[PDB]
Formats: sequence, structure tokens, C-alpha cells
Amino acid sequence: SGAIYVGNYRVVNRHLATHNDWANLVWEDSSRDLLVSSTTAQGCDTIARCDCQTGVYYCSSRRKHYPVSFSKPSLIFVEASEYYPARYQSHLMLAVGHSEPGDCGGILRCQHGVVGIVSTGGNGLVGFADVRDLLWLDE
Ligand SMILES: NC(=O)[C@H]1CCCN(C(=O)[C@@H](Sc2ccccc2)c2ccccc2)C1
Ligand SMILES: [Zn+2]
Repeated sequence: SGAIYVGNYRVVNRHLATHNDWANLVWEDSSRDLLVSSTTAQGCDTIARCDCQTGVYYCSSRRKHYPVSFSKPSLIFVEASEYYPARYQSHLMLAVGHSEPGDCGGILRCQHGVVGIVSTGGNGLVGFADVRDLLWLDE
């Protein structure tokens, strides 16, 4: 679990969005596993606007942060799960690192701010949904 809180927006994994997220929907994209909802309170986070390919992520299943080298956002095949059919997930960045069910929503940060959130895992890999291209989150 986990979310990004920026301005009057909450960014969560689309497959973990709540009834309240859907009632206050701003934007969602099944191919990216992202959903953004509106909030009444001002958020605690800053979004990176950069091309970093190194950063640190929080892994809830280890209660630890880990440094990672990750690929640029791209279209990657993801196996069918209870949440989605087998499909290509877009804007996804992969890295070598631990990730298991429950780690979705952990934040990946670089020196410039929030880069994205955990969205996929298994086999000693961790995949992050990028948010750096969503410039409207800043306004
Ligand atoms: N479509 C998606 O964005 C995800 C929805 C939930 C299921 N997805 C996963 O990747 C799963 S279990 C997995 C393990 C090995 C190979 C494939 C999947 C998982 C594991 C670790 C962290 C987060 C999620 C895909
Ligand atoms: Zn950066």
C-alpha cells in the first residue's frame, strides 16, 4: 500500500484505488496502473522533473529503503493477475530488487523528488509506474 500526495491530488495504484478515490476521480489509466483523485487537504510530496535512472525505493515487505538502477519508462508485458488480464503495461521502469504483493504503492525517489510508485514485482525484480511526465500534478 501507499500513495503520493501532491497539491490537491492523491496518486495511487489503480488496482488499489478505494470507493472514495473513484468518487473523487481526476484521471485514471488502466495501461499504467495509475489513478489520481482529488483531496481537500494540501499534500506532503514534490514530483521529480528529470531523467534520473538511479534512486531509492521503500520496500514495505522488508521495512527498508533500497538503492536501485532502473530502466527508462517503457511498454513491458505483465502476466494476468486477479486485477488485470495479461497485457502490456506502459510507462513502467524495471529494476533488480525485492518486491512482493503488498509492496505496491512504495515510493521511488531521486535527488529531485518523487519518481514513481511500485506497481509490479517477483523473480528478484521490482517495477515502478512513472509519474514524472504528469506535469499537471504541479498545478
Ligand atoms: N499489473 C500490475 O501492475 C500488477 C498487479 C498485481 C499483480 N502484479 C504483480 O506484479 C504481482 S505478483 C507477480 C510476481 C511474479 C510475476 C508476475 C507477477 C506483484 C508482485 C510484487 C509487487 C507488486 C505486485 C502485477
Ligand atoms: Zn531526478
